[PDB]
Amino acid sequence: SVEKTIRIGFVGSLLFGLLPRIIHLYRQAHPNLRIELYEMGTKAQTEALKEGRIDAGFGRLKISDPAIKRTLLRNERLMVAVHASHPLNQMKDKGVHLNDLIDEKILLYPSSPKPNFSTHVMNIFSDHGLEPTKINEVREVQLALGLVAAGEGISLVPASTQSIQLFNLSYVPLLDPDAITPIYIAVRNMEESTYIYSLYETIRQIYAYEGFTEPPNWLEHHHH
Amino acid sequence: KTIRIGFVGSLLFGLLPRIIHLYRQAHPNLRIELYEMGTKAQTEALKEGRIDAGFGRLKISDPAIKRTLLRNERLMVAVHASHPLNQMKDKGVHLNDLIDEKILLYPSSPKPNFSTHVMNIFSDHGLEPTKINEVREVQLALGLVAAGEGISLVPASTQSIQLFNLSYVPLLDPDAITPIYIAVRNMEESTYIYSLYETIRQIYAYEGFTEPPNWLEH
Ligand code: NA
Repeated sequence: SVEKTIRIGFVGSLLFGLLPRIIHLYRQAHPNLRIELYEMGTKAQTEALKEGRIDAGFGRLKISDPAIKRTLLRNERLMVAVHASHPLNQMKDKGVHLNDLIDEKILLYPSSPKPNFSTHVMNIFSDHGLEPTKINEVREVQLALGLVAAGEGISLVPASTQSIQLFNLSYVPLLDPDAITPIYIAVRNMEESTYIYSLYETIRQIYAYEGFTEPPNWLEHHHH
Repeated sequence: KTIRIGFVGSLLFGLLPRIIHLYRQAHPNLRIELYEMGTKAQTEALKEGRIDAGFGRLKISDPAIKRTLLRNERLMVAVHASHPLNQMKDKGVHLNDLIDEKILLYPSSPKPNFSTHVMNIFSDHGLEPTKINEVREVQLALGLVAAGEGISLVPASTQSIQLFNLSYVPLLDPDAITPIYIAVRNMEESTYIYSLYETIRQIYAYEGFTEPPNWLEH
């Protein structure tokens, strides 16, 4: 039965955060439902939603398209991943600011088409008249972390990346209040299905276990 | 003043980064270029002079290449916290305990690869898991295991990734392992590569690993 299927797209690195918990609870509440999961970048999720290849997309930025709509789930703090012997690691307990990083070799990611996660990272530098002088782009966050640990530079990464711990890799807090990164759930620009409204309530439940406080105008409910 | 090193991505969770870092610090005049690539690509790149050393998990013999086994890394089973296999002591389980589970193999790139190696270890003992799905890379398998979708066989160094309600269970079969090799051109005798060998030896000595006679020495 094609009607009893829900297909979900997601950026791969979100598996380091709350997404697996959400999927686990969703499956527990829906043993009847065939749930299919597809890794894809935020840009690619738009075309997949428009074409009906997926029904909801977990992404890391807003890319405006009239066929799609979205809800901001939350913002994650950014950390600076450094080698433990880097001078910046002496500020591990308290943190650093974006302006401390301008002359460092920074590893951006992913390498998938623009805009992507790295676009916002470069924007927050520009927003404050900061011009990083040494940038390299790598394939994905786990490669960036391994390179940092090998001595290749530093990288700005979501806080949930701390699920990965490597010898002599250290995560330093980034103190600028706008040094954060968004998580969105995107769907077709139409009324959500029963199954998608059910996914929204699963997210609400997981976020409540995590102690987050939701605004009034957050995830929409079904109306008459 | 430039050495080029190729490596399979999974090795970033183990000792390779600290090896490269110690090597880097001992050679301030040398440029280190690191390239993520599979074993097939490493072999051809070595032959053509595009990389100088390759780190991988597969040894197919080639007359133009010399490979040295660094160590055998243990395999483990990634399972969800409440899984019955996660109830079986601080001892472990055997491969034959896994045959009726949904197993997540990876990567989905061209073979030979880690999935064919895993399936070979099963077939080596007349075990034929029927509930198999192939995914892109290790993080996808782990995330799906944490989501409750199945189990996955992974290298021990994968424990660098820790996810909510994901547990790693030891395997008891002696051949439940995955090797790590360094590959160079069979001709090779560069001082920079001999020094790379020295660095591997130092770190392994500190870990207390590999002590066969003339291992990377001459
Ligand atoms: Na289900």
